[PDB]
Parts: sequence; structure tokens; C-alpha cells
Amino acid sequence: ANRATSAFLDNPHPVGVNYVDEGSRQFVAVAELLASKLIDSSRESDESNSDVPFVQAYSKFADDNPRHLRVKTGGKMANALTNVIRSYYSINAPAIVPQVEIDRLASKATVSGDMYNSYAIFNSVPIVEVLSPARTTVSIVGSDRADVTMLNTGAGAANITFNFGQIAETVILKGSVPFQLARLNQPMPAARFTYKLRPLDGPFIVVLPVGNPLVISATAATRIQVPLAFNKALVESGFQTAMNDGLFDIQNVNYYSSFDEFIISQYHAQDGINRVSTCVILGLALQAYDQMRRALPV
Amino acid sequence: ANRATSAFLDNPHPVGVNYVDEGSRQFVAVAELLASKLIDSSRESDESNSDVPFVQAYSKFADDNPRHLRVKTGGKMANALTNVIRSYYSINAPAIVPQVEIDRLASKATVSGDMYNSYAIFNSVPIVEVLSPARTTVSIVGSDRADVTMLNTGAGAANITFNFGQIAETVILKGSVPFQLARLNQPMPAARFTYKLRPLDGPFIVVLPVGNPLVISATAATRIQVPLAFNKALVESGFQTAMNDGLFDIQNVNYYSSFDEFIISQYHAQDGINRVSTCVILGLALQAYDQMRRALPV
Amino acid sequence: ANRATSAFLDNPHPVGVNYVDEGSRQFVAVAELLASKLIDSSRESDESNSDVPFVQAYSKFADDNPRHLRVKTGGKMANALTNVIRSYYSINAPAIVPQVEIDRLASKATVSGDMYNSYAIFNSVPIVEVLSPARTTVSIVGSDRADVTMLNTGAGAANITFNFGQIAETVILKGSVPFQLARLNQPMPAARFTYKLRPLDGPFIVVLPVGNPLVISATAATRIQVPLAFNKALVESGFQTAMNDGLFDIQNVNYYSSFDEFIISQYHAQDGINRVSTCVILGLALQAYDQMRRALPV
Amino acid sequence: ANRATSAFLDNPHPVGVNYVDEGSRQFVAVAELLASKLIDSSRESDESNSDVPFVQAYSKFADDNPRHLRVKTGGKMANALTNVIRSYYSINAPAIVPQVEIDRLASKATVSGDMYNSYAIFNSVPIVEVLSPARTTVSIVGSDRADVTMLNTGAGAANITFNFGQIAETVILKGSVPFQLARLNQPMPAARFTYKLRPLDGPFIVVLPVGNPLVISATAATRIQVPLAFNKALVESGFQTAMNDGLFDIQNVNYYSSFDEFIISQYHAQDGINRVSTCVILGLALQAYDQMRRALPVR
Amino acid sequence: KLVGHNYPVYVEPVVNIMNFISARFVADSSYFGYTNEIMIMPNHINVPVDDRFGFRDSPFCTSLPRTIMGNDVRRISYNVFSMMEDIDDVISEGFILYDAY
Amino acid sequence: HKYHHLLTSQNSPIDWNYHDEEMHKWLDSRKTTNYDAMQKKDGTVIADIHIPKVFND
Amino acid sequence: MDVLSKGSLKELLAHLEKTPLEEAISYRIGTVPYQNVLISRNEYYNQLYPDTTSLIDGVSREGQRNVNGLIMSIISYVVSGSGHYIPNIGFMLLRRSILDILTKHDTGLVTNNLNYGIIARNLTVSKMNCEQRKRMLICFKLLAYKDGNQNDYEIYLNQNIPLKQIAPNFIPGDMRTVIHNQDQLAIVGIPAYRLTQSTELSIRDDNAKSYKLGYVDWYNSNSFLRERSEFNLIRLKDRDTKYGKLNGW
Repeated sequence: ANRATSAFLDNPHPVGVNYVDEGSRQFVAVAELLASKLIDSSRESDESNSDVPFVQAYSKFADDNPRHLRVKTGGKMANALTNVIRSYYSINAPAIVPQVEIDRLASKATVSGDMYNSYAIFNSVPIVEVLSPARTTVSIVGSDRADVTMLNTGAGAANITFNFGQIAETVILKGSVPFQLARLNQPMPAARFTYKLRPLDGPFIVVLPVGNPLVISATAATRIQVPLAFNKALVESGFQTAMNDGLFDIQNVNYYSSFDEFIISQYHAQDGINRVSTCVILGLALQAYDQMRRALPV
Repeated sequence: ANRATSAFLDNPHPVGVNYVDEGSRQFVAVAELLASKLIDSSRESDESNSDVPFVQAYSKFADDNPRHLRVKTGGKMANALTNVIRSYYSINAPAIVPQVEIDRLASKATVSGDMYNSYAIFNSVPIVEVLSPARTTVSIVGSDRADVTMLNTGAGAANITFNFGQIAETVILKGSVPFQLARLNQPMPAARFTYKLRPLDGPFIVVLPVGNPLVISATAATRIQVPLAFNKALVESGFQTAMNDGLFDIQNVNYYSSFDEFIISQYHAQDGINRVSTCVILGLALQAYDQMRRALPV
Repeated sequence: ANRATSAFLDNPHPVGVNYVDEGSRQFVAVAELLASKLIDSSRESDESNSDVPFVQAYSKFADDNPRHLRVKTGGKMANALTNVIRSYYSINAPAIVPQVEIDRLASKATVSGDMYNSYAIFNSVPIVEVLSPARTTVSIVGSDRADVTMLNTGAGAANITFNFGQIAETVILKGSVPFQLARLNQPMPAARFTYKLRPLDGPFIVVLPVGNPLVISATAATRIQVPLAFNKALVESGFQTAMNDGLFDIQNVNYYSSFDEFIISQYHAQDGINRVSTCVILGLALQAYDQMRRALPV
Repeated sequence: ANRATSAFLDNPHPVGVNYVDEGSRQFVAVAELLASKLIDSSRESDESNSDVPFVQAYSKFADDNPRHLRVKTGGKMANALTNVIRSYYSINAPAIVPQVEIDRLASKATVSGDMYNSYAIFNSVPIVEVLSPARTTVSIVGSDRADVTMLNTGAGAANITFNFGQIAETVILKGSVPFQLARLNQPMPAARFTYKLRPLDGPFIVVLPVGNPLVISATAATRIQVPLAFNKALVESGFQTAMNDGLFDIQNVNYYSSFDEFIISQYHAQDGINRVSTCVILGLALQAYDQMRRALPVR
Repeated sequence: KLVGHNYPVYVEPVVNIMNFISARFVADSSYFGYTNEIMIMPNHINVPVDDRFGFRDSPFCTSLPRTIMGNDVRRISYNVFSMMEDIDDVISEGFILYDAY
Repeated sequence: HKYHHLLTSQNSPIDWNYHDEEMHKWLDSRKTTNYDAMQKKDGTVIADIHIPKVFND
Repeated sequence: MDVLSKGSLKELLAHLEKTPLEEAISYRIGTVPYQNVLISRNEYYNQLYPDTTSLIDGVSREGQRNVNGLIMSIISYVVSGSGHYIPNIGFMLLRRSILDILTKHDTGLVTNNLNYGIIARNLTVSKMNCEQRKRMLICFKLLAYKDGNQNDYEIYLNQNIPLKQIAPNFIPGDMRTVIHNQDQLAIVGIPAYRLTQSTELSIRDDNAKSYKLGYVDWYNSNSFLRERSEFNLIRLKDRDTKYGKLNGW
């Protein structure tokens, strides 16, 4: 008997515990709000035929007026946002930003750092384990759409067990050819192309006939509570920008292809609820980072 | 030895050479700005009971007033935008639009920016070559997420060479089972699930054991300089519309699934630094084409 | 016999023949003057807590007002300066910048394009030919200081002929141990550590004792006419930056470590007198390129 | 297989981590600006019949009026600059200057603390490793111009691998006699005197014929971001003075012949991007030290 | 407070009317008596002009040309033009002034 | 013990059969050159009693 | 709450000189640390929120009856507001001030064998913030100069670069250094942002927020000393004077 698991779900590293309180949460909300005004100031500059709208936006974000002989960096808030993002990813990252600096930057705009007033859908499909008997090959490829390739070289039909965890809300399975799937201690129905199932129900048994390989595609949806200012497209771009800039370059940590995989992998840890709150705050910080760095490249 | 390359990296066709000067670049920016005001005006007119915002937006865009009987072609701006998109794609395109007409249309508005003010992240993964010994078989499938399936049927472990080029910033490798990867002429580490690499580090060797096949999933991120008004969501949808409307049906040209694949393929070629400049201009033109067409379907 | 020749004197490539008229020389002189103003304005603007000195100095150089959302690259003058550097290095360069543009840029300042107002001393050591008899080994290493190591494995004393060319003014030879040197058909003096020689005198003969290897250290000084604004420190920095930025990456050309080696190598060619005039103009163009790139990094 | 390395690239000691904030960067820039004015004021007063320009310049720099029968040390700014230089060089050096004193001195003049305004070119050639077969011998000598002497005592031709790292931008190889050099898995070209290389291209293979030794001279250029006020001639002169004055005398630190070698060595170590930032600030401090000490020499 | 105000959802119609008029002032400048570019040329250079209205020696062009008689037309910003010294030689041929109203 | 099992299984990061084979060839090569070096310095009989050929493995 | 409000080296050191050691210890048994627990956080979740108990929380915890435990309780009081449960120490030691325990040989406590590595590990330093780390480094510096272990303190800082960057700069025997220091060591204070009456998920964050909201109530209560209004009512001994300096410094 062999077992297989998703690659992105292996060994989630611990996340940081700093910059989670109310003042730090409001700093991230202010940074997101002010960085958004920076991007919109470009369109205002085009319409107004002048750089005054951009100068006003940068002055509020950086406490200093822009210069022509200096490369625009963002000043204290840019430095604070960058260092705070580093601390969120790993517990080994230092917490360099002082509290006093965080409170001063959090007073720039009026926001509430409530990160539980909305939700988002995360599409990473968790396959905790797939148990197959001898003379059966199982390969799991993919993270957003997981394709499971199954081959039965044995004499008779085999029973393969799926375990999708206890966190995902729904999972939809679509097979290359019609197949049979049922819960444990349940009878099997007629072969169908598509199955919709709740992972909380229990481990699922799929009957593998002997012959050509059977491939099953898995798509899952998970609901995680996020602030109302959350935007998945901006968060995903911020994740790639931060990884390129080396903000995640620190020893004894894991690397993920997308923010979708990062948050779901942390949610499936030993105590994944503790890390979901920090990961969401990292998402808002990354959304602020993508806007800030696209307006002020460096 | 066997060589396997990504399909979208093969033979990038030459890109058009006209309408790339400062005046022509200003015209694309103005067309994008005016088209954005057109689609925003159309939504407000639908929301409200009166059609004033659309009438003004179309008059500025088309240099004539809308009529209930005649069709809304978009004016001479729509005609010029359509033809320059054709010219940008291939060098064999006609490119017969007068330059005086381009300058006239570029004087409608003024833009406070250029085509190098910001950056964008492109997710296509470049696999220039995968080199394998006599007995192993390698198949590469996928552009957004490359999936490399390698199988060893020889006596002992083989070494597979991966070449990711020198342009991409970071490449993340995930495997169905743990595997070993190291740089050329370097000792191999213990087996892990995920690797993070810098393609400029050099060709990478992967140890392939004899037995069940190994599938490696690769995700890459590339940074290309773009104007601040760039939006990948609008560009990608504009790319599909241009293909469906047959703006790219020219002889001896290559066809790509997404604009992300098109820009990476041109970048991974000799004189690719000069080619991305025209591809970025084409991308912004596709953004204007999307917004203009969704407001004025024909 | 055996022949040893300094490495940097081997096959100098022909220099360009364009942009050598009186108008082009004024353009190079104008560019150097306005490039120096850019550096000083950046300093003055920094010390005055204002950007007006830099904005005005950049406006003269680039013929365009600086903008906060636009990339500053030097404008038209930066492009023409880059292209004339390419033309000067090799005769295979395209030489694309027109003459009308050269005169337009040369009218910004009233500076005479005189390339023979002053002189400069260059320290490259020209060793055209070292002739040694059989069963002796001679090796030449170094350009600024030439270390000639000769070993005599024969039975008796050996005679080695040094040819320093007819271009350098003075050459000073220092040996590890006292040695004997004399002209052709002249008596040999007592062994001395140091010799001062005029290369026009003729080939010089050294006597090699059979005992231990002898090393001769050669230092030379050559006088070349240059404009008054010539600064070797700025010229050397400009040479490396231009090579780094790929302004010399044209096929079928030779590459040199420093500018002193470049000008001396072409001085020793058949048409060296005509080549030095073009090389000096490139030196002033390289001096302007260094200052302008330091004030406006890209 | 034997390995050969550059002497200056070994074991870079950690550099200081204090006095690298924005307020501290302003102090170094102010000190450099005020030190230059001190030199020009002394020249102006020497050429004139009055000492007023020097009196005003020294009073601003030292916070006390110059006096006869006094040593004219430089005052508190001189002490702060000297101790700040010690901190940057080594992590074992104490940090004794209060931040309040540094902030007070930084308010004397108005200048930006930009350490990334411009760029400078450093000429030290990094030869990370030279890998040679068993029959051959290789000797690397030099820092600004690296000469590698290559001798083949074996029966046939040997292949030696040159690795210049990934930091340097261009490397120019010039040989005593024409030789052959090409990248890995590339055909060997015709024997030619000079080669231009991009160190990022990969390890380079050079064919060593059996016979007379072959010497290859290597020169490299590297670009490091520096403030606009950076002056290489003044930095190098200040580097030698501080070493002579004992400012770099501390336990467990490597020593370098020039500032070019110092900055390149830290660049090639791990966290080299973070280390060069501190080295640049130390370079500007050494520029101020040279001007200030040449204007006011002390025993 | 003046520059950090956020527009309410129920903006009064007067604010929208003033915003509309201000936008048209910046965008369509020719309707109000100002432009951004002018051309100054000698009288012996003949440039095609807008001849629809029938004016004698019409000072109106459909668009200011980038080439005249196959030759590129000089473009000078108002800032550089102010500090220029040999303005008599420059005006001997045409030039386009921009970067000003 | 989980790592111990991995290093002695078929999916080990170390290919043992290659290394044990290479160790055998290296040792036999050393035996030949050590004996031949002695056979030059002293007689065949002296070398035989000092480096026997009957004690391979 | 009073200890966490000190914002400067002068105020923090002055407070430690006035307060006795009994404030650092607690007489409530509490629970044990390093235990995985399920706590109830109903404003956010219906299930039980996992967390881990530590010595840095503001709740009293059982501590070891040795010198190591006594020092951990003192640093915990400084960086968290509450100490541990170490009873029967003795009235001779409990009367003396916290500063005297830290930097005076007359007390009789022997602290030379203490290792800063395990103390930082036990007083979990990967979970502290910048202000908490600075206060701990102050206590380490005071102890090191008490037993003449300045060299060991420097080597420990050189091993951990982030600690060196934020390490306060003051000599424990000199009062001029305390005056010149401008580090911000306040963990509670009047907030510029909007502080609400809401719970936080972690044990450390919830307890810290309780101290923060408690300080606001105390700041606006009658126990606070408003210097601008009643500076003439304080006694002359406790009035703020620049000549004032710590005893023995």
C-alpha cells in the first residue's frame, strides 16, 4: 500500500506573531488606502495636465514632498510596510518596526482594522492523502486543479481511498471516463462523470477498473473571512512581487506558487486556525505593496 | 540525447516596426484614456435615465455625434486603432495608416506618463530545453503551469538537464514525489518537495530514479516594464477579441493562446529586448480595443 | 629565434570615419560642458533644499521639462551621444544620427571644438617585438607596467633585442638584479639597476647570464594632444561604463582593458596619426557619457 | 583537482550594524560637506591677509573658536566621525556616540542622506576559484590586475576552469601568448590574444598546451551604487590614513590593501547586498576624514 | 480637510455641473480661446492649411504638421525658448512652441 | 529511524551500489600500485611478504 | 500597568528603584507554561481557538524556585506587567528594590552562572515585540555589569544581529548615558489610532489590550498626576529636577 499527498500541503512553516494587534492592523488598512490613492493620482494627473495630484498623494504617503534628484521610495511607510511583511511570513524574521512608528502611521487616515467583515473564496484543492493498494500507481499533479492519474495493473478491481481534509467546503470531481465513488460503508452508484461532495462527510472510496488509466480532476472551494478591502487579483500580484524582491528570502521556510496555496496549506496545519488570521493580514499588506511598488518602482 | 522545449517558445515571428515613435506611442495612450471614459460613461447612462455622458464620450472619441439610425462604428479613432493593432503583430502587415492622422488623433488629450513608468508580472514559464539520456522519456505540457512528466526505464538513475533561460526572475518547482535538484557540477541535496530557483543561476540537474514516473510542476514570474495604466485583465480579454475579429490572420505568423505567452515568447529570442517594447505598445492598444468594443459592439 | 609581443598591440581595429567635422567636435564639446553642469546642479540643488538648479540644467541638456511620472534619460542629446560613441569605436557601426540633429545640439553652448589645446601623458608600455635566441624563454606580462621575464638555459650568455617602437618618448627599465643594456654596435656598460632610454635611438640589446632568471620592469610615457577639458579620471570611468552598457558589442573588433591601451594601440598602427585624432574625440565623448550617466542613472 | 582563490576574497569579516539609519546618513554627508568647506577656507585665508574665513569655518565645524596655543583638533564633530568610522569597519567595535549628538551635528548643514544617487566603478577582479587537473600548477597573483600563471607538465593538453562569480559585469582576459577559451559545452575558437567575458555566462574553459607557461591577465569592472559626492581618490587616501591611525585595529578582522578590495570582498559574501550599503557609508565617512585631517593634522 | 475630503455618495447636482464644465475647459480648449501648441514660420514657406472656411492666408491648420516639405519641424518647449540666445537664426526657419498655454 | 529507512531503501538520496563498486575499484588499483612501487624498491620476495595478494576481501 | 507606561530609560530605571521586589512576584498559583490549550474566542469563532501558554502573558504562572526563576519573573514583570509564583523567598530579599537586585552585590543573590541563551529562549523572545526586547536587553545589561560579564554580553549580542540593532546604549554606572538615551520603551500609552473595546485572538494580545484599555481608564481617572495643573502640590523630594540622579550612579 502506497500513499500520496499534495506537494503544497507538506510541512507548513510557522508564521509570525507580531503586528497582529489593532494598531498594526489599522496600519495595514491605512497603507492599503493611501497606496490606492497613489495609483489613482496618475489618472488625475493625466486629466489635470499637471503633477500636483500625484505630489499631494505622495506627500501624504511619505510625509515628504517628491524630489527630481531623488528616486521616489515612499519614505517611512514604504520602509515600515516592507519590514512588516517580512515578519508575517516567518517567525524567524525580526520585528524591527517599533510600535510608536506604527501608531503614528496608523493615524494618517481613519480606518477600522476589522479583518472579519467579509469573506473570500480560495480555490486550492487539498488532498491530504490518497491510499491505494499494491499494483496500483497514483500520481497527484496540480494545486488549483488537481489531476489524479490512476492505473490498475492488477488482476481485479481496486479500491482507492481519498481524504480531502475537514476544512474545504465543497469538492467537485470530474473523471476522464465515468467512474464509481461512494463514502465509506455505502453502496456504489452507477458510473457518473461528475460528483459533488463535502469533505466533512468522510473518506471516499473510488473503484478503479483494470484497463486504461483513470484521471480525476478535483476543484475545491473554501471560504475564509477577509476584510472588505480584500482584492484577490491585487493580493496575488503582490505575492509574486514580494517573492521576486526577496522579502520571503529567509532560512528554514517553504515557498509556494501563489497566495492561494500559502493560506490553504497553513489552514491545514496542526492548528491552522491560529495562522489564518495572520495570513489574511499578510494578504492586505501584500495588496498595499503591489499598488505602492507599481506606482513607485525601485 | 533528447531535447524537449515548450511549444509557445518555438519560432517567434518578427514583430512590426512602424508606429513605435513618441508620437505614435502618445496616440495609443490617448486612445486607451478615451476608451476608458467611453465604457465608464456607457455604464452611467445605463444606470441613469439619460444619455448625456455617452453622447459626450462618443463625440470626443469619434469626432461625430451618435445617431439612432446609423451604427456606432467608433469613428476614425476606431479605424486607426484597428489597423495599428494589425501592424504591431507582424512585419508582413500592411501598415498603411498615415502618420498625420495618428498625430491628429493624439492631440485630442494629453497623458502624464510614458511606456516605462511601471512594471507588470507575467506568469508564463519558459522551458528552453530539457535534456535527457537515451532511455528516459520527457513530455512538457502547459504554459501557465508547465507539467514535465519524466519516466526512467533504464538500468539506473539518470540525470535530466533543465534550462529555464536567463530572463525569468524566479521559478518554483513542485514535484509529485520528493526529488533532488542541484546546479551543474554541484553536489546534490536531500529529497524535497518544492524548490525555488533563479534561472540565471544556471542549468539545473534533476535525479530521476527508476520506477514510477515523476511529474514536476513549474511556475515562473517575469517582470516587464509597462505603463501605469496597464491592466492584465483588460489586455487578456482584448487579445481574445482581436483574434476572434481576425486582426491577426496574416501569413507566416505564429498564434498564441494568451498575451502572456506572446510577450514571453518574443522576449526569449534574439533581439528580444527591442521586441518587448513593441509588444507592450500592442498590449496597451488591446486594452483600448477591449473597452471600445464592449461599449460599441458591432 | 623567438618573438614576444605585447598583448594589447595585436591587430587594432579601424576606427570610425564619421562625426569628425568641426560641427561634430563642437557637439562633443557642448555635451561635455552640459554634462558637467548636470553634476554641479545636482550638488547645488541638494545643498539648497530645492530642485530648481537641477530642473533648469536638465532642461538645457534634454530639451524637455522633468516630470514626476516620466523616466528621465537625457532626451535627444543622450541618444545622439550614445550613437556617436558607437560610430567612433568601429568602422562597421551604422552611424545613424543625422547631421541636422548634430548642429541643433551643438548650438546650445558657445565652446570651440579644439582638440589640440593641451596634452596628456599615457602610461601604456609599447613592446612591439622582443627577439630571443634558441633555448631561452621570454614572457611579457602587463600593460601599465610591463614585466619581461627571461630565463637562459643555454651554455653561454644570451643576447636579447628589445624593440619599443618609435612613438613613446621615454622608457625606464628596472631589473630585479643588475643587468647590462646597450644599443646596437655599442660597448656594454657595467651592470645597473635602472636604465633610461629613448625608443627612437634604436633596438636595445640585453645580456642574459646563465645563472638565474631576470625580470625587467618597463614603464613608458607618451604625449598625445587633447582638449583642455580632458580629464583622465573621468575618461577611464566612461570607458568602462560604455563597455558595460554594450556600446562596443559590434562584431570583429578588439577589446582593451583601459583607454590608455586603446589610444596607444591605434597610435602604433600604419595610419596611427589619423587614428589618434578620432580616438581623442571619443575620449571627450566618453568623458561626457560618464558624468551624464552618473547624474542620470538608468 | 586543485583549487586556486584570490587572497583578498577570503573570510570577509562582518561589518557594523549601527549608525546606518537616515539620521546617521545625514551626519556623514554633513561631515563631508563641512570638511570640504574647511579645506577651501584654509586655502582662501592662506592666500589673503586675514584669518576670518578660516575662523568662521572652524567655528562651524568644531563649535569653538580657534585659539593660539591650542592643538586645533576639530572638536566634537571630529570625535564623532572617528568613532563612527570604527563602528562601520567591524561588528566588534563599540558604538559609543549618542544618537542625540549625531542628530545635533547633522543639523549644522542641509544635505540629503541619499547613498544611492549615483554609481561608481570598482576595478578589483574577483577570481572565486580556478580548477585545474592534477598534472598542472596554477598561481594567482594580484588584486587590481590578476595574473594567473599556468604550467602544464603532463603529456597532453589540459582544461582549466575559470569562475569569476556573478557580481562583476565585465572581465577582460589578455594572455601572454594566444590561447583558447570558451564556455561549457561550446566549441573552442581559434587562438586569440584577448577575450571579453560576461561573468554571468558561466564557468570558462581554457586549453593549456604542453610547453611554455601561459600567463593570463584579468581586469574586471563592477558597478556599486554610491552617493553623488563620492570621490574615489579621496576615499582611497582616507582608507590608508585610518589604517595608519589605528582606527581599524580590532580583534578578528581581515585587512585589505585598498578600499576597492574591501567593498568587493563584502559584495561576494552572503548578505553582500546588505553589506555593501554599510561599506558605502563608511566610504563617504573616509572621504570626510581625509579632508578634515589634512586640514587639521594631529599627532 | 479641504484636500482630504471624500466625495459623498449623494453629491449635489451643482458639484457635478461644475465638475463637468471644468473637465470640458481642460479637455476641449479650442472652444474657449486657448491652445497648447503654436507654429511660427517665415512667409516664404508654404504649409497646407485648413481651406474649408475660405479665409485668406488662413492661420488654422487641421493639425500642426510634424514634417513640412519632407523635413522635420523643430519643436521647442517654452522654457528652452525663453533662455535661447540666437532666436533670430532659429526663427529663420520654423519651430513649434509647446509646454505652455 | 524514518531517515535511516530512507537512506537504506530504493529511494535513497545516495546511490550506494555505485559508491561501493567505486570503492572496490579504487582499492584494487591502490593494491597494484603499492605492490609495484615496492617491487621496484626491494625484491619480489620482500614485497610479497609485506603486501600479500591472497588477502583481498 | 505603571511599569508598562514608562517611555524612557530615565523613567523606567527610576520606577525600578522605587518599587520593591514583591511587586515582581505574584501570590496567585496560576497555571503552568508551555502548554497547548484551547481557549474560547466567541467574537470571532464558534469553536475553541488553539494557543500556547507562555511566561510572557500577563497572567501569573507557576515558576521554578531558583535564581533562574527569580530573574525570569523580574523580566516578565518588566515586559508583561505580571510576574510568577515563587513564594518563601524571604523578607530580606523582598524588601529590596528591583534595580538593587539587578545591579547590586549587597543583596546576596548570586547570578553569575545565568546564561542569556536559555533565559531568552524560555522568556520566549521570538514572540516579543521591539519594545519588549529592548526592556529585556536592559535587564541583561544591568545583570552583566553586576557580575562583570560585559564581554559575555557583547558576544551574545554579536551572535544575534537583530538584538544588536535594537540594543539600548547606556553604561549602567553612568547617569549621563541614561539622560542622553532617546529610546521609546512604552508598551501602553495614549493611542493616536482608534482603540476599541474588542477582544484579540492570542493570549498575549488579549492581555496586552486589557492593559492598554486599563491605562486609558487610569489616565483619565483621579490617580493620574497632571503636571501642568498641580505641579506645586507634589512634595519637594519627588519633584522633577534635572539635578536628580539614581543612587550610586
